[PDB]
Amino acid sequence: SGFDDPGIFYARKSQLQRRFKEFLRQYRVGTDRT
Amino acid sequence: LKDYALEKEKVKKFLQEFYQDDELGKKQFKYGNQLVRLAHREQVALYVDLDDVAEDDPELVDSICENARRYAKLFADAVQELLPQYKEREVVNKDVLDVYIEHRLMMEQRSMVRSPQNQYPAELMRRFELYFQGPSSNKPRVIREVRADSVGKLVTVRGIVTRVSEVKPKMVVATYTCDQCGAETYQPIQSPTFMPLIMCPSQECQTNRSGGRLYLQTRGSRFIKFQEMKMQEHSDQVPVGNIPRSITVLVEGENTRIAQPGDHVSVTGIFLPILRVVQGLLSETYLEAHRIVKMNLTREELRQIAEEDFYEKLAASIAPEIYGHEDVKKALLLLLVGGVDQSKIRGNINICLMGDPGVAKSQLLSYIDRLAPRSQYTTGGLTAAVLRLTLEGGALVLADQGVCCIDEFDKMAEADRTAIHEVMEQQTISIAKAGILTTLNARCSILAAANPAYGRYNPRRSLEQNIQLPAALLSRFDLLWLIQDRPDRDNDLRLAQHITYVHQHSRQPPSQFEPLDMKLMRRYIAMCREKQPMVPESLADYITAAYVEMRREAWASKDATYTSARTLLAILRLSTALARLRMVDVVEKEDVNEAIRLMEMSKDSLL
Amino acid sequence: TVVLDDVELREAQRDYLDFLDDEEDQGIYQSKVRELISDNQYRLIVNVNDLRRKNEKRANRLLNNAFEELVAFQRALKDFVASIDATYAKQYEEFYVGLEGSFGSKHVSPRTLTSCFLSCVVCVEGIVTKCSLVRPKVVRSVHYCPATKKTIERRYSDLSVYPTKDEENNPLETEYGLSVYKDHQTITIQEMPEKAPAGQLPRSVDVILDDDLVDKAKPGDRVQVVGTYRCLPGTFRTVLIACNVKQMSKDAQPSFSAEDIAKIKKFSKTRSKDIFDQLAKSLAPSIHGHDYVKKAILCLLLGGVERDLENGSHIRGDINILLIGDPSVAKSQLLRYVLCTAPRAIPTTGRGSSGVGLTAAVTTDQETGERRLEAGAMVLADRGVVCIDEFDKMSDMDRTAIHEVMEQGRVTIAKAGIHARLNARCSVLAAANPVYGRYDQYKTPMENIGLQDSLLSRFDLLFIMLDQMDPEQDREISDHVLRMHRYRAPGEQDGDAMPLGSAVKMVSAAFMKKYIHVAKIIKPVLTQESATYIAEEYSRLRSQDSMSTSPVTARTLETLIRLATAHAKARMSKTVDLQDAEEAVELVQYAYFK
Ligand SMILES: Nc1ncnc2c1ncn2[C@@H]1O[C@H](COP(=O)(O)OP(=O)(O)OP(=O)(O)O)[C@@H](O)[C@H]1O
Ligand SMILES: Nc1ncnc2c1ncn2[C@@H]1O[C@H](COP(=O)(O)OP(=O)(O)O)[C@@H](O)[C@H]1O
Ligand SMILES: [Mg+2]
Ligand SMILES: [Mg+2]
Ligand SMILES: [Zn+2]
Repeated sequence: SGFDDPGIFYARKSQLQRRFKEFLRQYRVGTDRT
Repeated sequence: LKDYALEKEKVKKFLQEFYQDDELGKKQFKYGNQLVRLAHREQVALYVDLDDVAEDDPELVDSICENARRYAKLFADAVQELLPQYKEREVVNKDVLDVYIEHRLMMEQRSMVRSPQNQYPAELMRRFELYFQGPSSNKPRVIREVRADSVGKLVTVRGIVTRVSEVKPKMVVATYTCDQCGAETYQPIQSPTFMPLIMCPSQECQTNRSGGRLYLQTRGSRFIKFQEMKMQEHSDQVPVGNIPRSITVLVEGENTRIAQPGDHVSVTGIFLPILRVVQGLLSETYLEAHRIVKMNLTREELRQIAEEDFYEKLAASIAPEIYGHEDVKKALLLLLVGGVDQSKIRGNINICLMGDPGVAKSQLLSYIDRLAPRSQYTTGGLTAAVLRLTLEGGALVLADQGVCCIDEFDKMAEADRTAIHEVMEQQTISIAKAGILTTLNARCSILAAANPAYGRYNPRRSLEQNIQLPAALLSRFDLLWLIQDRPDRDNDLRLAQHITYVHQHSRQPPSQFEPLDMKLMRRYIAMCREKQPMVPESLADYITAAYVEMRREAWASKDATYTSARTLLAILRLSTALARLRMVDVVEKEDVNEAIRLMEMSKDSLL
Repeated sequence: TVVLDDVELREAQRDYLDFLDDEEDQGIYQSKVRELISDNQYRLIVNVNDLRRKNEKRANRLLNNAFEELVAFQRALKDFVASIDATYAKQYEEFYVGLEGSFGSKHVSPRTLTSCFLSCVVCVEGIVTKCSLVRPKVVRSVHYCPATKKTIERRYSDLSVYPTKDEENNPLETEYGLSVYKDHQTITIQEMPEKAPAGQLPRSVDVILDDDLVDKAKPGDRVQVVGTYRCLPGTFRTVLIACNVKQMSKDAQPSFSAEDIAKIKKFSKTRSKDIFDQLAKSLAPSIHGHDYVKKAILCLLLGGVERDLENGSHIRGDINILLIGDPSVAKSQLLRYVLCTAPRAIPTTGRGSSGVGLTAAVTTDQETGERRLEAGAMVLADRGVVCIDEFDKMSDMDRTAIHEVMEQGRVTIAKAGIHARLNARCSVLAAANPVYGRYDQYKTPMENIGLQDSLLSRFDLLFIMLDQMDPEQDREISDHVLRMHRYRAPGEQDGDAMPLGSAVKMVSAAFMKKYIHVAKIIKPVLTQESATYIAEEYSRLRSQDSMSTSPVTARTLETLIRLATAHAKARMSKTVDLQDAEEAVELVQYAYFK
């Protein structure tokens, strides 16, 4: 039947997003004592 | 109007919680067992009887009938949910597809909200397939009656397969890999054709705008076995004033390779449209196949059968408009009932009718064609062919388990003469358009009709002298009747008087026995086919005695009367055929002697 | 911008329901719909004149305004059926109205169907030539959106276009069962070929059929259709939407005038014995001799009587004559006599009509690449006559199809998956000169032409006419030739010829045409006396068959039956006379025994 259209499914910006992601969540401040 | 999620619940209830007391009354969750088999890849297709759903929800069956494509997907997704429950063994990764499916599932599970595009299609979460089996309530629908109103519904039909394409792989879910990102891309397909994808819609490449160009990969994709075929109106349903009408049928999955041309099958499936514009769109239709199955009175009837002249009366009923040719009319009836094929033996009784023009040959064939259950009429296509690449059985193939009336037999093509020679030999047709000797079952009596060259028959000119057909091919026929229009003023006057009555009455002259309706005749035949009468060994002694006696007459006869073992074999067919007419499962001397009488008369026709 | 109430449509819808409310009155329409309910169809037939009787104004409104008025009427019909039975109404999405009765000026022909009738009901009469395949047409497509869990519709009605994505770009999967589809077929009508002036061009009108009206028509059917003539979107193509189709009998009737009937009756009653020969002499007066041929040709026009039997045997009443003879003999002249005289005849050559040929054919349109089953010359001559010239030059496929139509009067076709079976009962008058001229009176006529030994059997008669070089015969012919040549009209001074026209005892050809048209309706039947007599003669021919044309056979017997039937029609004698059988027998003897 030709009367339907099912939907298609599935130094880099995504890599840069990971760098921001790890930075915001994994950045450490203070020291061993603090 | 109704919530598909609610329907999804009902089927899940039904499948998980339907059972049937099987052999020995075994309460067994039939579909539940099948799901377990499917969970371990032990099944592929899941045929479903709607009457099971009717057993607890006839309304659901009705809604399935008024629309079937919807409920197929509902059940398929319903089964998709149930299967992970019923998994109990980690069966071996049969074929790359399952381990590929396992690989994707781990990747998806490695991911949380998600856009609908970043999720696998249902069609790829497969390697099981689902089909319905129509309810016994739904009477089968003639192909003519499948109108535009019934599109979208589930219908059961009967017919004869005129042609079927080879199996080929149909794509279902086209898979692609991006040029420069790890995200995999999918594309379900519904249309018979499509534009393949170019640029990946992957989030990474979409964000990166790298132009990740999709490259198709067959291994990721998922195909399905597929076939294309045409089915023709069964001869019984066709009105006399019309011709059979075709219908395309699409077959896929395990329904593939369950049909051949000339198979009198019954198909249950959805009738749906396809588009390969005025006041709306015009779209060609087809029948998506689900289930294919190759198919196969009053006391006065018994009192009539007991009558001695019963079979003679039936012979008189063969074309009562036709005056004369009574013994020939008896012979035609023998062909209609056919042999037994005891064991194997050629049950079909092929007859050829050579004679001068204007002696009711063509009319007789037309009557026989109208009378027999499976009937074909041709003149000479007749035999199979390979059209374009797809088989296409000719009239000979379509006559299977029936009769093929060939008028104008004298003007056959010599290749076709060879073809029927194969049919009379082994009842199969071989053909090779591309050097591929495809053999096809052709089990069908041949009722040939020829006319001698150069006007009427010359008695002085021998057989195969008034006619230019192979004498060996002629001798293959069980019976061969020579009809001559000798001027006999008395008999000529009789026939004319018969004709003038018909003109002055539009009716046959009244005979001793009135003719029976053709349907009633066919009912007697179908009753006659019920029997397979046997030959006692005592009869063989007398039968063989008669054979050597007539064979001696052939030696005495200066002209070779073609007496042979072939002659004996047909006599067996005639005798047991007469036994079927007698409705007695043992042949008799009367049957044997009468068969000899007709054989002698056919030889006497050569006088 | 959303309509609330239509007072006019309300009244019109009410009035139709009142008209269909035929209970206190004679009950005819209530019985009709009750029969419609029982018969399960969904298209009432209506006599327009009864609607005029109950409401002339509404009937005028219906004829002048079609699309709106019918829609109201269908509404009244659907409610009325719902009144009698709700569930049966609910089975069908809709119901339809069939018009009938006398249409005063709206009853036109394709020639006279001008553009003035646009959006007016029209009752066209004509002949179907082109037919298209049955196709299912979508009208109401139903879609489901799993993203939104939402079901939508889209009607098309009179009105990329197919919706497949939600406005949110969610996928839409169609609902085939919920959606509405209807079979749909297109055909083309033309004016009846007999009543169609040659000067005027063809005026072919398209037709659209839907629902049960789809298959109620084939090519070469004389049909009256009533429908609404509408333009199309774009100088605009125009088509007729059928509201009801009916197949008028191809027999029709010889309307003429009672004066013509009275003159015919007086002429028939004058001399019934000589009327056959008097017509025969006056049949082709320009031609000299060939008297048996003229007698035979008259029988062909008269035609026998078709006998349809209980088993469906369909012994044809048509008669078939083949003329073979040396060139420069009045063969082509004789057929043009038949064309001028025959009530319903179609000329043709060996090649036949362009593309379609003699019999029907399938034709790709090539404007849309669309199949069309197009009627050929043979089918169009159904219950008529066809005059074939250069019949020897007929093509081989036609030499195949001719066997079917000669045997059955019925051309079947399955090409391009187009199953059809067209009525083609037509007496045929073929003509073909001998090959290389100069017929040899030694071999068969087949040996001189090559008719494959079968079509000669099919032809009831076969007449040979050779240019025997008798000086006496030549004097008789040349006397006739110069007598016609020397003739001048009564008003003329032996001066000018006829003007160069810009337009195209002895009885008038038109008078002959009207007379034989009347005679064809007569249905003469056998007499036992003649039946006994002919049986003696046929057996006598079989006795005379001892010497050795084709032999006398059962084909010859029925040929004599038709000839005696034909001569019986000539005198309007409803009982076949021994004279009829007598004249046929001697005529056949001439045909086979010179
Ligand atoms: N024995 C017969 N009894 C009754 N009718 C007959 C008989 N023989 C011939 N006829 C009539 O002859 C008419 C015309 O000849 P017919 O159709 O039988 O030819 P045919 O034998 O089929 O010839 P061919 O094979 O040469 O085409 C038919 O209408 C048929 O009714
Ligand atoms: N018996 C005849 N009487 C009068 N004219 C004749 C006769 N035979 C032939 N003709 C003449 O023959 C001409 C027509 O010949 P035509 O029928 O076209 O030849 P063919 O049919 O053999 O091709 C006419 O002009 C006509 O005058
Ligand atoms: Mg025949
Ligand atoms: Mg000519
Ligand atoms: Zn990418």
